[PDB]
Amino acid sequence: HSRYEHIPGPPGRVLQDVFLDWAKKYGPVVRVNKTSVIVTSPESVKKFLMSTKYNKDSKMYRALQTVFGERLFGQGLVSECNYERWHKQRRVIDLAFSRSSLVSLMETFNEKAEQLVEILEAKADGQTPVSMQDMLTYTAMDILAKAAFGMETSMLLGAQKPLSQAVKLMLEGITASKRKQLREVRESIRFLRQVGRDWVQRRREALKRGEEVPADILTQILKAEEGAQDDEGLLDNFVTFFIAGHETSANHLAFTVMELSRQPEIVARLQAEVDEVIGSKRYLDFEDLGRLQYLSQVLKESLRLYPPAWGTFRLLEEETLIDGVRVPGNTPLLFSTYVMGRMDTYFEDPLTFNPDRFGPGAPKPRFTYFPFSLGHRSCIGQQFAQMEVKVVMAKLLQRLEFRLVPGQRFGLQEQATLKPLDPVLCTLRPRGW
Ligand code: HEM
Ligand SMILES: O=C(Nc1cc(-c2cnco2)cc(C(F)(F)F)c1)c1cccc(Cl)c1
Repeated sequence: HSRYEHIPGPPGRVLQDVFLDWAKKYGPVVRVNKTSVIVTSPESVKKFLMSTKYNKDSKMYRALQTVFGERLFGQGLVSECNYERWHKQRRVIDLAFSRSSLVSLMETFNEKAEQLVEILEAKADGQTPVSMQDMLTYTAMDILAKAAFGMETSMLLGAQKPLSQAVKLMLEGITASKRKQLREVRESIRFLRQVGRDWVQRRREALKRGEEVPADILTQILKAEEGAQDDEGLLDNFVTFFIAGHETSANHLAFTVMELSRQPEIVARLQAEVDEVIGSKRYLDFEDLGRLQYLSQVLKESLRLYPPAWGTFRLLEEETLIDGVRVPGNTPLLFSTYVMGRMDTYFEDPLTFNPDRFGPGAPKPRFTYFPFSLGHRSCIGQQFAQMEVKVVMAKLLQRLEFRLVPGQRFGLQEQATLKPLDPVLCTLRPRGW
């Protein structure tokens, strides 16, 4: 008998959907086959995520650390599982995500969002198909590169297609872990790290010549590595931020645009809100963001049904009773905001898209909703992400109407993160048509 055999479990669709079916059938503690245990009670979410006693399970993060023998995220901020090592770097990099730091990024967010809208407006003939997944990804990449690194990827101009291909193949590599695929994945990872080395060299050379370098994420990434023996830790975090800083944001934007294409009444309300708050202004100030209350709620509801980062793992070190189930020591505990978001025990009519769930008067979900995770290992980029997505969405809503091309699906794919299966192909018209 397996050490886990006694635990309840089985004897456009994703693995997370199978997990949801099993959680509904088998209850709050379910074995899935490494063997992990999916824990879906809010009591468990609170117990394990809100304590520094419980740390990430390194075995479950190996696929981010190294892919086919090529160091990827290595021991960067996401994939480092040793508390003390993580804590040291977290505290330093946190400085780049202060309120004042993020306020300064509004210029970048505005400029890239405006560039996107202008590109889209020229195609708004109600006929030309536009992949909103692609366009939102390019926007997210361009935002990240500029905001975090002071680098112009110019993906919105159709530049850096090799870099684009490298990201794609790398993401495929994470999932995979024959002949040509290994070659393409390995070279793509080395490419991304090389991008890092090139840019860090440029930064250091600029600093030496006494040129102006605005403090950014890269500043703190460098700071975290002060007096390191090599640059491998630095490049770990370069790649971590390069990828994490755009991928989930892009996914979230794509899901939101996809969902809203079948929510005309919600779209009408969103259009009205932007009209009242910002009017025809070309630029959103920081104070405008807080005023976009209904948009905030829509984006929260989007993350409930469509969290790009579906959850997290913690290592259970000692045998523990969890919701009446004996769980052996040395076991990965799997938490899923995707699963809990779709369980009727936690959310009434879970498949209904209802922004009012996040309304001012509504009881806030208690440990049943965590698209940015919870506790010490929550997303460092949460406020960064929320700001940039609000800027992008507000400008789209100001200027454009979108219709999803018939045949386009609302299904998901799972490729390290969750994202729309289809390209979110739309036709566009200017608002007032
Ligand atoms: C809507 C967009 C985003 C979502 C849904 C999201 C979600 C998450 C989640 C669920 C985690 C926990 C991951 C885990 O436990 O394995 C996480 C961690 C992280 N995210 Fe994000 N994220 C987003 C945007 C960003 C952005 C914009 C950045 C950087 C600019 C970023 C960088 C990170 C980093 C570095 C971590 C690791 C934090 C730590 O452990 O100290 N994310 N994010
Ligand atoms: O792949 C995992 N996490 C992941 C997170 C992010 C992220 C977080 N914040 C912003 O982007 C981005 C990525 C990607 F590289 F695909 F873009 C992957 C992973 C690996 C092992 C276990 C678990 Cl639970 C999750």
